[PDB]
Amino acid sequence: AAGQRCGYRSAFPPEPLSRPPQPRACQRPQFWQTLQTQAQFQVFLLDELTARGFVNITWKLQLRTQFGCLEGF
Amino acid sequence: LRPCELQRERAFLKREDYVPQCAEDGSFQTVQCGKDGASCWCVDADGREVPGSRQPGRPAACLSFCQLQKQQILLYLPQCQDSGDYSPVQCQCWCVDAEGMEVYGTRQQGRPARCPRSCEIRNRRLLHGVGDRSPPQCSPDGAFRPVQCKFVNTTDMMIFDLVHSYSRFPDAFVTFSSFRSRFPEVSGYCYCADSQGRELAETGLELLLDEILASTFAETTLYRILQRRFLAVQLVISGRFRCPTKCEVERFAATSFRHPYVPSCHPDGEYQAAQCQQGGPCWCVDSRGQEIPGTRQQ
Amino acid sequence: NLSGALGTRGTFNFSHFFQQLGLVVGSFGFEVNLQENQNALQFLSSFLELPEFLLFLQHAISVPEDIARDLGDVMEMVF
Amino acid sequence: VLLCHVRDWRDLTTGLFSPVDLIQVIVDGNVSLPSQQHWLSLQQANLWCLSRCAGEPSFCQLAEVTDSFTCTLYPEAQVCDDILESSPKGCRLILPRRPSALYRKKVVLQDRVKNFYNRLPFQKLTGISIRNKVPMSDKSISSGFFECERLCDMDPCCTGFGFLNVSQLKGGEVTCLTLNSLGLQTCSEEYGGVWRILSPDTEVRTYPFGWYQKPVSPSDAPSFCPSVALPALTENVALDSWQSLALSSVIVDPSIRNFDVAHISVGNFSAARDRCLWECSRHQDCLVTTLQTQPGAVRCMFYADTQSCTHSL
Ligand SMILES: *[C@@H]1O[C@H](CO)[C@@H](O[C@@H]2O[C@H](CO)[C@@H](O[C@H]3O[C@H](CO)[C@@H](O)[C@H](O)[C@@H]3O)[C@H](O)[C@H]2NC(C)=O)[C@H](O)[C@H]1NC(C)=O
Ligand SMILES: *[C@@H]1O[C@H](CO)[C@@H](O[C@@H]2O[C@H](CO)[C@@H](O)[C@H](O)[C@H]2NC(C)=O)[C@H](O)[C@H]1NC(C)=O
Ligand SMILES: *[C@@H]1O[C@H](CO)[C@@H](O)[C@H](O)[C@H]1NC(C)=O
Ligand SMILES: *[C@@H]1O[C@H](CO)[C@@H](O)[C@H](O)[C@H]1NC(C)=O
Ligand SMILES: *[C@@H]1O[C@H](CO)[C@@H](O)[C@H](O)[C@H]1NC(C)=O
Repeated sequence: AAGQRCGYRSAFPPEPLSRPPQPRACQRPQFWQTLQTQAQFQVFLLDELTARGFVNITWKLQLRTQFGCLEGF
Repeated sequence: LRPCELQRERAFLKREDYVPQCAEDGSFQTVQCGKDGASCWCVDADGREVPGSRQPGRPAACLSFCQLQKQQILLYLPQCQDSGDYSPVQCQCWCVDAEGMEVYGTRQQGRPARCPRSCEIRNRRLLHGVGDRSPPQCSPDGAFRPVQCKFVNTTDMMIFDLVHSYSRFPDAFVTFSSFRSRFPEVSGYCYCADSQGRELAETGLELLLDEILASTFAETTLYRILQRRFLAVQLVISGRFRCPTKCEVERFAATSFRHPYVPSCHPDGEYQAAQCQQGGPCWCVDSRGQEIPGTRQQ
Repeated sequence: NLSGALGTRGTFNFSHFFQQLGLVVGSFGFEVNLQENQNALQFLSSFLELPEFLLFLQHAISVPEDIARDLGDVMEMVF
Repeated sequence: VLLCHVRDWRDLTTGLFSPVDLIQVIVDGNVSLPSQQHWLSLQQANLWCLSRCAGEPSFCQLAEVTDSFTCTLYPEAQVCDDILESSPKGCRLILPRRPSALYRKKVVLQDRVKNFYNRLPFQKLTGISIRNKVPMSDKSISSGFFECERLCDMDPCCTGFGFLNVSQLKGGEVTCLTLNSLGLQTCSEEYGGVWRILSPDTEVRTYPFGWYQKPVSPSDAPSFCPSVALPALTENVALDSWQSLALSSVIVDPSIRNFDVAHISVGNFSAARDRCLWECSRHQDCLVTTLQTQPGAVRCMFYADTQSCTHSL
């Protein structure tokens, strides 16, 4: 039994071991690239909203105010 | 002309007490106004008034034409750019002009890497054989050159076939000497063309060619000289070594076609920071003439 | 001197433009101050036959396109 | 009857077709050509096979009926030698076996062009794979261009065409030669105005003329087109003979003018790299070559000596 450890960062979530732990997992710890803030048909909502320079609505900014990242990362 | 200018001139001539002001590009301004700035209602590209707006003053940035069409469809969906205008490539993942009607031959499975601007489209549609056979001069970025120079056959006052003649003899366009010795009866003609390439009003300047390798005739020294001369004459005509920018065209339109909003600009030609409506509110404006989302009142 | 040499009957009404001049309203509601336009034209002429102007081009071309897309913007950032 | 052969590509009208004599065919058993076998009187059978052809016009263009009976539906098997000229005399039909009554599809034109051809900014093309060289001196230049665009649209394998002069030394004649592979395309106009690496016979600079390629259109060239690759490099270039440089040891200075660009496509990335490396190795003046993978083509750029040392104690 073993549990893999990563200057790099583990792309996959940590887990201990049988199973084939993924080799090509640990890689570059990228930097934050999106901030978003949440406020309380959706197409109509967004249309009338953005027309003013802008229910669950979020303004995510690719580079309150919590950080995230671009989808697929 | 366009779907608007017809309605606009009909209102102006008939004096019917509302003139549907529309910006250069001949498309209805998103927020029309009444004969005395009483009730500015906003419309769509069709030309009707949206039911949910009649407020006196100026509507709070009424919804754009792309998104108006989209929400109309809801009761393919266009992808309206953040500015409110159509994204240059709708998504079959074809791409569209700056009007909403798809560019003719651009139906593809995936997004085209880069599909044509307006001048490239007009050139290609010309090669198909619809329109006077004189290619509009396109800027490197693809938009229309501000100064469009089309030659004219002096006899019969018929435009001089330029695609064919340049195709056959572009040795003949090396200098003005060769052109004269090949087409002695052709007298150039340069005008200012707006964003849509439409010859502006009473700005054509019928040059002469009597007394004065590349491709496309927009890179020939002939065209460069023939538009440098046009800009030199325009300096005397109007003090500015350039054709009237989009702003000044809108200005002259509003001044002539009396309606309450008249944009403001200064000799540099760009939109002044703050545009003000007589009998109404002021607001900052960006370089492209669109009102900033909210500024109604370094 | 062009009014007969190069500029010719087209669509601008040189007749009207001159009828307010010697032989104001302008092309597109442009107030025209004829004397200033002529002075600017001679300014540009003497400016273009100027030994230093060439050098300016040789430098204006060098500056990276990112900070100045076209030579006009090069010039504005030099001002 | 008994259609749907095991090995066949998948996924009034008698006069509609233009029968062609059999002598124009080069028999070749060791040839690759998709088809659709069948095992069908005679005239009724001919009409049946031609109706079946018109039923699925996506790729049926060389319908042939024999009596030894069968009838197959080849695609346009008119491979042309990659020589620029105003005649299909270099084009020769290559079929598995001489049929008896080979016909072909009359080229039907249109009024609407399916796609928007964007002209390549490259005067020179090497390794082209011509499909159908056509003369066009009869028509006017714009009408000829429209016919050329329509011709390439009607060809599902055409990946671009060329509307250009040929034999300009003799006077030149306009031709619409359609390509199924643009090959290594070089000798641009805006790039390498100084420091050129690489044709009076042909002339593609005047406005209508050029090397138009239909939009990138990632349809993957439906899988019945003739597989086409650049001609194999007779010389073998050893990548170990070239120093690969990390991207950190280079400046991205624009306004650098002593370079020249080329595009490829057509072959696996390694093949394109070897092609561009050999192209630069031919010239002692090229010193560094950089390849980047653009969507449709791969762009290799050749720069001369361009290094900016910064000195300090
Ligand atoms: C590509 O070759 C083209 C062949 O069509 C060629 O067009 C031909 O050009 C010649 C002149 O270069 C025309 O001949 C005309 O000009 C001569 C000049 O002395 C006159 O004596 C003749 O009477 C005539 O007016 C041809 O007529 C023309 N082709 C046709 C079918 O008329 C293009 O010049 C070539 N393009 C390039 C870039 O070279
Ligand atoms: C005004 O214009 C005329 C016509 O262009 C000028 O006459 C020309 O002068 C140039 C030299 O500058 C000669 O090369 C041309 O042959 C002349 N053309 C003709 C038709 O005579 C004239 O010099 C200009 N100046 C004045 C004061 O008239
Ligand atoms: C201009 O019109 C005349 C009509 O007399 C025509 O013969 C001539 O061909 C036209 N110009 C040229 C250069 O063809
Ligand atoms: C403008 O030009 C026309 C001919 O194009 C001429 O008849 C008219 O007199 C000119 N305008 C004036 C006010 O003279
Ligand atoms: C690319 O294809 C050629 C074909 O022979 C082959 O020699 C070469 O090794 C291939 N490279 C890769 C990475 O497949």
